[PDB]
Amino acid sequence: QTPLYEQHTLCGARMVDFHGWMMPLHYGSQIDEHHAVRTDAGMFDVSHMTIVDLRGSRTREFLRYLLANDVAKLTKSGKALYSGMLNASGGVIDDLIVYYFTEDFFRLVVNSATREKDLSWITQHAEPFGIEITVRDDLSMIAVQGPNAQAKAATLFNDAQRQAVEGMKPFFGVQAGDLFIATTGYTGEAGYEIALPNEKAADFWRALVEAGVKPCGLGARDTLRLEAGMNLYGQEMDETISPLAANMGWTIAWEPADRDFIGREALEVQREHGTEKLVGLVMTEKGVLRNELPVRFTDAQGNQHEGIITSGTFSPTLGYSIALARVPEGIGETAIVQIRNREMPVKVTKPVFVRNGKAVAGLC
Repeated sequence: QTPLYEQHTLCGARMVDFHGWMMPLHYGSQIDEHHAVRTDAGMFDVSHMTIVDLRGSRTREFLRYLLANDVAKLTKSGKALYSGMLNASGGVIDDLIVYYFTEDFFRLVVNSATREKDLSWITQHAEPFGIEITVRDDLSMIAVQGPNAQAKAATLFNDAQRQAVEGMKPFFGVQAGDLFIATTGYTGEAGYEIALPNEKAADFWRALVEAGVKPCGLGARDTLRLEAGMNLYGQEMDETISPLAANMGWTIAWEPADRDFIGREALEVQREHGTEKLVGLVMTEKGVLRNELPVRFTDAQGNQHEGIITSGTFSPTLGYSIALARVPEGIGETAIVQIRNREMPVKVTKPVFVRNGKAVAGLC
């Protein structure tokens, strides 16, 4: 149970189960919550996330072996990156954000659904490197997102905290007293994620409401992230799916070739052979694209292919249905899905739809 539970109820939360946590689906209007993030500021309780602190002189070394992105690229203190964590078959165990603070101190953030699997795996592979693993269940976290999010949050910062984040670029995190403030998010907008002691969380939440930040629930969390082309573990990938087939190729640090990491050789073979690809689908016709719907097309050579929707939704920003889908190579400009017992052509696009309050160029 989140430390924010009482504040959620006071904010009119309609609760659902989220991987064992009672969490707000919305607070009266998931559509308004979505539009708040796109145009002003909304916030999400992400205390269901697990923050894992890693300590030890070999921490960077460990993570260069654990992760498929390369934390050697984190050279400025506080810098973060996004990475897959792969099994030996090159499938995805999870995705995550990792922060570098010092050579003796990095931090990972992972989801509730995969927490115990990840912890077991991290623990197992950490042992020979002598890494001390500390789970930060003493911290809650709030994501404040939207074009006015940083400004509104910053009204609550003290002078030292303002100074710490002044000019801070994306994908950095910094500790300033009780607040860990990071320029991260799951929305396609600017914002912060802010971690702080459980016992401080409720008051900080209330202060943020007063600062003009709208409480936003899981429903908007999902429409926002899918519009932004951001993956959801279990849907866009899982242990059976290569990152190359989940639009995560860009996160694979192939060079330097001499960096060993788990999944490396399987991944190299997958790259050599080719994989399926994650694309976007747009359906302007009335109806909603659903998870697991088949996607059919014929390639130029006449081979009939079937992919699958990984995540679908009705886009509040665009006003029509969108989806991420995993499809065989060779797809064209359109494909077919079944809607109301009939074939429905859909437009095939890049796996991203909205960033910074606006439809991406291919959609306007």
